[PDB]
Amino acid sequence: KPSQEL
Amino acid sequence: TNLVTSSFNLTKPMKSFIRRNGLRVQESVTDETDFVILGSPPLRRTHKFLLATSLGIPLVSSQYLTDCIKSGKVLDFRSYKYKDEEAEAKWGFRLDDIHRRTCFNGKRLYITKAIRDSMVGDSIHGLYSILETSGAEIVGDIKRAQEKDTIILAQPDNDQEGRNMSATGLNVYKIELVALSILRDRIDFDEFLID
Repeated sequence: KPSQEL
Repeated sequence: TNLVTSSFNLTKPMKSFIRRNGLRVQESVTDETDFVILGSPPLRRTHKFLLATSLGIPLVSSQYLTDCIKSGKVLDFRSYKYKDEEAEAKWGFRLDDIHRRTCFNGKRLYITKAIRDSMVGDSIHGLYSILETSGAEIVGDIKRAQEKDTIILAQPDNDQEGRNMSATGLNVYKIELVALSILRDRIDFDEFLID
């Protein structure tokens, strides 16, 4: 799963 | 020397080089992290990137590791500082601004229920992590947040707590305030005011 962006 | 990777998958040869040359990969960014290796541009505004920025940790291009392998030695990471002028113009910040952020030191923040529910998973975890690492305190309940010493983060629409605070005379702000403020080492409140 991909590191989420904030 | 301690490093973290973000938006980049380490290969087995890279891990071999790291094991043998007194480097260490960390699961998370901390005050002992020496630099963060980022995947190739365009820059992805990940939790790890924002933590590194908040803590004054340099960002380094992935090419570093491959070049290290090709040279047999630990090159100077400084030759490989991350560069992305497009992101700099897009978000209005400087990658060369490497220093511990102070803009959230001593701040009190409240994240509305809408945000807490509507970001299931990493997103909200990164939010809380970044804020507390940056020296902020999260207030315990919306009642305490109903004060002028508190930054309320809300969704612009479909946020009952947000609207209820607005109807007290209190200003509420978009979640982007956190990321961009970290990048700029300054809180541009008006940019993010919800109205």
